[PDB]
Amino acid sequence: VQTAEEIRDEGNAAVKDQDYIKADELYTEALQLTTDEDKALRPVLYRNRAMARLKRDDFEGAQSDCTKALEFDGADVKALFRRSLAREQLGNVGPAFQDAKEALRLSPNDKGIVEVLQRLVKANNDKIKQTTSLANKVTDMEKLAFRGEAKDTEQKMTALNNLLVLCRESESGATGVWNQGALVPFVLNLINDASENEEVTVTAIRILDETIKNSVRCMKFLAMHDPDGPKSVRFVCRLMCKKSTKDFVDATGILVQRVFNAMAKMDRQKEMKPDPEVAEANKIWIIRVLLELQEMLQDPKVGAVQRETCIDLFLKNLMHMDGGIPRGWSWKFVEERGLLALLDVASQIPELCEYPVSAETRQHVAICLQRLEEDMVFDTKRTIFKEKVDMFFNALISRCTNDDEGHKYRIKLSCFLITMLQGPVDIGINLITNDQLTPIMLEMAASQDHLMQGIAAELIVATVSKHERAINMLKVGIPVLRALYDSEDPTVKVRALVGLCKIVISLAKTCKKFLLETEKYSVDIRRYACEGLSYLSLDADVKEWIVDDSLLLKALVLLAKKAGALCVYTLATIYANLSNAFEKPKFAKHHVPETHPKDTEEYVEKRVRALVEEGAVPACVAVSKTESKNALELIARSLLAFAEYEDLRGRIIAEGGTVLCLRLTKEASGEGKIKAGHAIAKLGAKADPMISFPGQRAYEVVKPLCDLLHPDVEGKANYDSLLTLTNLASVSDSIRGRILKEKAIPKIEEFWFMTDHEHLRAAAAELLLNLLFFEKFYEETVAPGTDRLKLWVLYSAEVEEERLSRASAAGFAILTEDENACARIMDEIKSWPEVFKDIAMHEDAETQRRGLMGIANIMHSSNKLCSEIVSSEVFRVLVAVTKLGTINQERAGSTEQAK
Amino acid sequence: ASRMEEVD
Repeated sequence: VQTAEEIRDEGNAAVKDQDYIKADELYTEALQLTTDEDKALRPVLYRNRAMARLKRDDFEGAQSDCTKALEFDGADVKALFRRSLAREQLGNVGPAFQDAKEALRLSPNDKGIVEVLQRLVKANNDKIKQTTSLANKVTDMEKLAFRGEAKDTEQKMTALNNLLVLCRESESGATGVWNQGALVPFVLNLINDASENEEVTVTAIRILDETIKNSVRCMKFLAMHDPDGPKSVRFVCRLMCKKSTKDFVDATGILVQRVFNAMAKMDRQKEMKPDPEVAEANKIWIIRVLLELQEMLQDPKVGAVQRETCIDLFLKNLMHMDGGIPRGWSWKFVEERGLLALLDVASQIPELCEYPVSAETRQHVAICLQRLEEDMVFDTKRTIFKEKVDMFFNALISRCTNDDEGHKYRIKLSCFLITMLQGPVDIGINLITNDQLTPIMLEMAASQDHLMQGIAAELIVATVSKHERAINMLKVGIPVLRALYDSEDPTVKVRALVGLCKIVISLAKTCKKFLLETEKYSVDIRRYACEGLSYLSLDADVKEWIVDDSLLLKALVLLAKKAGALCVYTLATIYANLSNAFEKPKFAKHHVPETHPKDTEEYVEKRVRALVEEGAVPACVAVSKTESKNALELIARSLLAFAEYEDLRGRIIAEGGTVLCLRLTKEASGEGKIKAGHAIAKLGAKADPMISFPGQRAYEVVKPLCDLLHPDVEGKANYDSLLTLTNLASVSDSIRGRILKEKAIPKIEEFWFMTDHEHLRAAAAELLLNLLFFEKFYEETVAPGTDRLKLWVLYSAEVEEERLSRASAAGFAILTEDENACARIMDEIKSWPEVFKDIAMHEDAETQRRGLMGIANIMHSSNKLCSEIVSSEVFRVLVAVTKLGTINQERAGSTEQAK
Repeated sequence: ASRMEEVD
């Protein structure tokens, strides 16, 4: 077992290790174990968890825990302190102060409480006179946005936009725009108007959006649409139906996302697992949302988009082992009607469906079903899960008669399998190794029902698998394909080419004739045209062949620029393979297979260069909208390996590179995130930070290439991450601001304490110059007492190379502008004269100019230093004759400091 | 005497 006690310390240590994420979890986990028989052991936990939360900016959480602590002992000074600091952040300075106050008189002396009250004072002081100022900024915009007191589109759009801007701007900016819930109606009014533009509604929605990240605001939003709770939940979930446009549905699904988040204290985009305590509490609401969202899984009135969204909704919030709801939910989902209904959607294609579905609707059911099974974990459960799918596989099969009516039940039982095979494949496989499915297979394969014919090839093609055990229904199946191929119905030839493709160049000759025939053949046809071509690209010869023909790339682009997520796993794999983006664990021979000059040396560039000249990227963006995993991982490797040719990044940057990889980081899975970053770090460096990371784009572009240095034990693109991070911290302070807070420098510093890495140090150099190029970290490298200064002076000197000078030297002058500075040097820098002399007339131009200007202002402020003319005075003179150089300025500068 | 920002 794991005692309630010890688990707690395990957390307090987590705090001390500075990984507050674990602490939070550990403390809640700790809390779990104890209940209302350990009384006291709880309050202490809440009082603790709150520090953690407080550190991961979970103010609403911090607050909850504190008051949760005081519930026990109103004196808990640690509670009252943090609860104030929480409220303080929540823009709720009011009772914020009266908490940081009453806190003080419980521990009169505490540099801490004090530093807060001082702040909370200039707070209540500017309080009122400051709120009413926003109240007017609000109203004036509210006036032009919703209350139609505006003329012309644009004008109304910017009001809404500013409203959105001010909305996220701060914690108050939100509360302000929320305007006590007066924002909701105004937004519902736009949703409800048939004639208002999508961009308007979308925006208006995103405003209402942010305002409900607040657990309390959100929960009041969910229950405020009807006096009857259940009905009120319906309304919200159903909003996504009001309109059919893509962006609208999406922007609305998030509102439902928020509801989940708020319902169980969780946010997947923050690695905030749910807090069981909250979730348990307001379960009555979880239930209803689940139920309402479940019911519309099959509601025929509920469209296709909403349909797919409602699926992703479960794939992000039900799967307790994937940042979703807490454990116990997904089980009650399968143990009732959740899985069955989710299953009924599996066996549903456009052509034959009982409720609107689209080509894409499949993926959304696959992954979700995959992960649903993954979220089963126990044994007793993996049982009730397969045990249910089984029951469903029977009921279905045992109704596959041989009549126009019963044919349908074979199309069902069929797709129910293609699906279950791209998803929880294992449960799928174990379903077809029941040769009671091979007859039906054959039957339809042979029928004259063009549909049944095609979706049979697709059923074995989707069985190609890898190993054996099921090579049974392939024994006969594969040949079946060979026949079905001859067919004159495109839809049956193409669907057949695959599989017979995923198992020589004649296949490749065909997949081309489909794809190039852009106008003629259709979309869903060329989808498989791609899928086939996909598997072929793994061979070198094919790799070089493809990139050789323009049209095929020109059309393979038009295919994504129209199909999207339908051609991802596939289109990625074509570009992934075509650019060699996968990896390998790096008598005798085999230095020959490594050949295929088209998979080796400079051939990669012949392809990469070519792919890029034909969209390539715009395509990646087009099909990158998938709650996939590996699919992203491919666009990642594909974009990483795209930007590594210089004059190339100068375009991919303009084709939405940055924006995408950025997404890839948050979104992509595992090594995917990693690859994304490197790609960015490598995209930016020998390129202007302005013409790449504009409009606050630059902020998010940090957490990544700061988490990638951590693994600094050697390797990676640390050098690429630096040349950008440097070129990044150059312009703007908000930049350097984040770079710092990131707890990043305690690491970047180590790219300074190195020997033979002449390059990985010239980086940290040019970086740390622009990193202290303004406060916060300027006074942090001068007073404290960290040997820092030593090198900034030692480096302008230790010149045998270069850059490490000009850098740590340009940072010698601009740094000397401080007096307290010359104080830590001249008295701790034993042997400074030699060093000074070195840099004195050092032969590295700019270094004897930045070096001298650095020393020329050390004696220009503080006489006890100017008096130190030991050999120094020499240079100053010498440098004043014919050197032609300008080092005479920083030289004749050391002069004036003698009067 | 334990300045804040340290848990017990």
